[PDB]
Amino acid sequence: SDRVLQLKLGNSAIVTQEAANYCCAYGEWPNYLPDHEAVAIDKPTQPETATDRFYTLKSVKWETGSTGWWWKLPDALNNIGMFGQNVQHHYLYRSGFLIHVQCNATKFHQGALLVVAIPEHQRGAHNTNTSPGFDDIMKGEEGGTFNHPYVLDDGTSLACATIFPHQWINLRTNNSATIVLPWMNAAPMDFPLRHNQWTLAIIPVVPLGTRTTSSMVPITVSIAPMCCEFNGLRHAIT
Amino acid sequence: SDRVLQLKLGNSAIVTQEAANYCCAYGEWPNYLPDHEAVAIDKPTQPETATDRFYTLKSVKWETGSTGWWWKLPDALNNIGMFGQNVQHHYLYRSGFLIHVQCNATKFHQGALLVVAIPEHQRGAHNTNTSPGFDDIMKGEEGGTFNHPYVLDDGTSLACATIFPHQWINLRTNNSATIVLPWMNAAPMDFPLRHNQWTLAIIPVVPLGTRTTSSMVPITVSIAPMCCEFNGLRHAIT
Amino acid sequence: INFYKDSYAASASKQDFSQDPSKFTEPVVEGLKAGAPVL
Amino acid sequence: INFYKDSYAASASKQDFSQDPSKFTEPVVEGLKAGAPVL
Amino acid sequence: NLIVPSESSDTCSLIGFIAAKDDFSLRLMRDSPDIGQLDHLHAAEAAYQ
Amino acid sequence: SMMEINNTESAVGMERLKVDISALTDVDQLLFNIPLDIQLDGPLRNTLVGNISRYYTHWSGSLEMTFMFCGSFMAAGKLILCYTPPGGSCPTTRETAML
Amino acid sequence: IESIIKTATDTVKSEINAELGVVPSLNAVETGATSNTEPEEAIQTRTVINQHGVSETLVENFLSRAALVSKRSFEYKDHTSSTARADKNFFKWTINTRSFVQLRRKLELFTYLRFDAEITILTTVAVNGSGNNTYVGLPDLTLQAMFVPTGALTPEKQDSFHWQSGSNASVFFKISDPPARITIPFMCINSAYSVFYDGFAGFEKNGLYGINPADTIGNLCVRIVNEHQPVGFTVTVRVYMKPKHIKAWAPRPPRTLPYMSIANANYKGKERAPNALSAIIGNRDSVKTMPHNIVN
Amino acid sequence: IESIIKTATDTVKSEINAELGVVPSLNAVETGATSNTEPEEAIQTRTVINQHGVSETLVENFLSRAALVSKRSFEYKDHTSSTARADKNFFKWTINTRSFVQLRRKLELFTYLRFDAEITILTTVAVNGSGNNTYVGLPDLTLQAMFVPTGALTPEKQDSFHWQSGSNASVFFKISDPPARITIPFMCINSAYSVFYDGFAGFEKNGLYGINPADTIGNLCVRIVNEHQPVGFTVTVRVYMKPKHIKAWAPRPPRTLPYMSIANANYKGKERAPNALSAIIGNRDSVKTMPHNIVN
Repeated sequence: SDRVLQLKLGNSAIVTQEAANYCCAYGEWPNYLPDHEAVAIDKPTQPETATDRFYTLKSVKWETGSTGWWWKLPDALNNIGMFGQNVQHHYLYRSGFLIHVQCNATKFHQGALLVVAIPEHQRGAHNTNTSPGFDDIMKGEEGGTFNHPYVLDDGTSLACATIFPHQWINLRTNNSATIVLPWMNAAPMDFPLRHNQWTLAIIPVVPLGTRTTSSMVPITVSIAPMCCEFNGLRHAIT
Repeated sequence: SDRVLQLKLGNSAIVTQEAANYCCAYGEWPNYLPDHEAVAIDKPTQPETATDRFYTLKSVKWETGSTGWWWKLPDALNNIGMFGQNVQHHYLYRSGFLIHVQCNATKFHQGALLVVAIPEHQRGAHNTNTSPGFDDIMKGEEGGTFNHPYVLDDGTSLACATIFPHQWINLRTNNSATIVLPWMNAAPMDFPLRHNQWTLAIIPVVPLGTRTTSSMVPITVSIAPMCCEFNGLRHAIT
Repeated sequence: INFYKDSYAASASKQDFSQDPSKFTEPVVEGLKAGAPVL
Repeated sequence: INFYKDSYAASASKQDFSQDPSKFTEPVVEGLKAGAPVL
Repeated sequence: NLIVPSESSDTCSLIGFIAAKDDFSLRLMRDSPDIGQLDHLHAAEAAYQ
Repeated sequence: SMMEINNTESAVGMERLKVDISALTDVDQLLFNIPLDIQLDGPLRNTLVGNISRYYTHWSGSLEMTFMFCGSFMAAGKLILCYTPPGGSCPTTRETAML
Repeated sequence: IESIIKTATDTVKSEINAELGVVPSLNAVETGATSNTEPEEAIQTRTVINQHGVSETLVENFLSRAALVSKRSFEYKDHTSSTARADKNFFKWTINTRSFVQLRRKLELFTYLRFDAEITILTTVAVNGSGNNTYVGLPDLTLQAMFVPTGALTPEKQDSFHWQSGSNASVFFKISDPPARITIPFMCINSAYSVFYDGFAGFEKNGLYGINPADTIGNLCVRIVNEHQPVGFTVTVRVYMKPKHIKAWAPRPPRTLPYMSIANANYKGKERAPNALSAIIGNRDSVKTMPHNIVN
Repeated sequence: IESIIKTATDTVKSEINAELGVVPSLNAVETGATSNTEPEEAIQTRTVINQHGVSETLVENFLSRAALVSKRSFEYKDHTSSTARADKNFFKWTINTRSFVQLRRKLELFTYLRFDAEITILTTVAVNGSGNNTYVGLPDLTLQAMFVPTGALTPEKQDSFHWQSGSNASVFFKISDPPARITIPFMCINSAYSVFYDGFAGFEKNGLYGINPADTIGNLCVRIVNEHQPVGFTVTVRVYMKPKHIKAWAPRPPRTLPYMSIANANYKGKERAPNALSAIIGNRDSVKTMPHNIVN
């Protein structure tokens, strides 16, 4: 019942037979911007199925010495499909997300991944007074890896990261995690190329281990923008 | 009253103070595809203001020896803005058009342009049995020029071209022409990269003439897709 | 005591006892019934 | 709080929200209808 | 194009105006940077004589 | 109020308050551009809206730019005026600005 | 039309328009009217419920801020050997709002003004330099500020009998006290002050141009009540004025060139742009040059 | 579920449970939910009427405490021979809540904050050392604190005309007076301050990371109004900020490693535990070692 789940958005569908419920961030569901909160007066474009669909990123390899991975939204999707085109052709963007993380193994494997969505994950640099640069933050589709996951790369604690919307992938229990993110920002809309509302982090708290024959164990991320809308149409930046 | 006109679509607007009414092709107005005529079952994307807006093409120079110009739709717009992006990312396309042709001169100038929208303008080649090639037909944004406007480049007559939806730009009378085109096709939707529903032709029946100081007299074309919808989302072709 | 004309000049507001811890403790679509297995 | 006997001693009066911008924006005898040509 | 006859001027002028609509609003008053002084104005001292 | 679009050297006094347009022999040519900031020095600074707004720090709402053609009666022409929302470079070609 | 406006206006959603004979984007500047084109008629808009308040741009809030109008420093000492022009433990000031440019420009944004003036007097003291080469402390002096109407008899010395103030309003205040404050009513003989006056205030032809004494609030005579100490001090008195209960008429183009004198609107301009006589706005290379272009 | 909570919840007595198919002590952490096991289901409890209040942990009470945000010491003297970098009888401070770690950490417990800021300014003065080798007394100076919005023109000297403060809010206060106090409203252009900002505040790629100027309250320019005395003093100004009318969103893991800079969240950690990069909690000998074991 709570272990099987089908997600269908646009022309895309995902089925999992080993889910563990799914998390709605702060008990909220994505929605379009209402008139009593709107600021931009131009009529927005709402592509619906053209942009509200699952985009699958490149898989990463779960290794013994893996420290963790992160992707920043909407930066990771800003050059992908019709969502990327609408982002490039518009000054203002607004949407939620539906994140589905996939990682399967055998019943002889062990391991635990914390899959956490951090709002405004302002990263810090290690052992220097210089702030992180543009290239350190904006990794796009490929994402980045945690330098010090123990402190979430920002001087805080990984132990308290459960205060953020999150799930676990415990290999003996489940093979996927699902998180629904509403619009999370101080402003009703934002310039998608210079600010990231959310950061998806996957951290191997319990390392992958087995004594059976070793196989490549990938982790795959599928993200579906939800209730997309764009304002301020102009020429493409790209 | 009938000489002034404002057209407002999306974020674009055009004002003319020397119009001559405007033509609705076959007395029809563009509309979305109804359920009782639909064929493709996937939910279409309807970008609205992102694609239903005026795109201005490159102006052409009205010369004494000018034979005429033509643009094929949607080929002329297939690489322009969000309409071009949606065309490139979708297998099926459907829309009407709003065409506004602009040409101003002085009260000492004379000249008459026939502005005609030809459905299924299947071009012919001159003095050969070989059919016209791909490069002869698909000119894109720049369009083409009539080899023999007297026969509409297809063995027919220019004199009878008034059977098609059309207006005139008579320089002593008006400086603009406006034509509204509905979806015109045997099928409810079409592959935009291999078939052109309409061909806009501007033909100088009466050549430009004056005895005042000569100036460049351009002709400018602005085309606004209307009631755009797209089906069969996939990767971009381009 | 607030004789100022701007409402933001007023003293602190310490009377909002409303809570909703479930938005952090149980942010799941399917509520978990007490006693029954979660999965 | 104004215990003075002269009314001009009172604090500022910031409650007059009435406006008439047309006396500067449209000071013409014939009002201009929206959309229709002015001349 | 700009097209004029021989007897008309070949160069024509545009005047641009800007205004705010009635959805316009302002906050956080401050001293305008458009005016300033580095010394007392003339005859300001005479007010003390 | 009048914009000082012609805020250039060799434009003295009242000349800075008008923009001269002439006949061209190439199509789709750029005529002029106007920057955005009603805070910094520019064509919008010495206007009623600009002068009053510079007494404040935060602003919101729509603006309107009205252009009056002051050529002769026999002069004819068509222009295109474009507002480009921020994010990229100022358009230098008509095919980009018209988007 | 006159109406009560508390917030910025809302926006209504709009559709495609293709109507003959209707051109809302076209206007006629020649009539002198501002264009009435609405965003709904120019582009396709959405519905926006605008809650932005407009209270901070009220004329009252715009002008009812305490601004410095006078600053006078004088020596508090034995003035037996002081020159004639020196302020001998007292000074006189003809009240005017034209000496400090911020308040002056704000007031000159209007042609006519009617308001009461809240006056705040702030005093500071320092031990004199070039006298004794030592610091001993600062006295808590008592000062008297007397309002003398324009042209009337003003005291000629610190201990003049004119300070008895039988009818003139006088305020006595200490340096240790909070700054003194009094409200002067709208005292013009007319219904409003004339911020600008295109005329001569005399029946002959030698009168001052642009100076209407009916708009001069009055005279402030400020003295130190205490007799002089064996050592000298420097006393600085600052007078701040805040208009209130304000009515304003006929707004005017703002001042652009720097002020030259408090007695007229004479102009010279800066040496080069900005705010030069031949160029108010700073120059750019050409009308096609974007000064702060975003380049990535 | 949303509800009004004024006291800690009560306990109900519970009995023996031996029910098949009911395992309240078992949970599924993988779902991301916190365990819902109640004490009644884990052990046999009694009935307890809990009267413990929860008001002291209200976010308003948690944050609405005056905390030091700025401390600046400068010389009050004749600065003719003072260097360029010295504060010549005045200073400027870009307001920020990141210089003192207690308030900074408390604020950074949240992602978004909306509040008004009560600002209290406390001034102290001392007779200068290394100048005169004597004590004479402490003057009751008058100071001016002017609020200048972020990026706007700030005074360049103690007697600069910018201090006339035609429109900027200015407060004049004496050292002998109680500390000055003013409330600054919530002035963000957004509906809430961004305590953390994962982005760049410029349209080019050279902007500052994690610094949104829309969250900068403004600039405080503080000067001594009095002209300098023949002897020098050291004046220390402390600015305390207290949030009020607070709304908070998205709590965050608390800062563990020591702060490094006010401009970023850079971390180094202590040399060894506690609060080291490789070890936050202090070490014990083993997981079977009880650090403070009771031995009798």
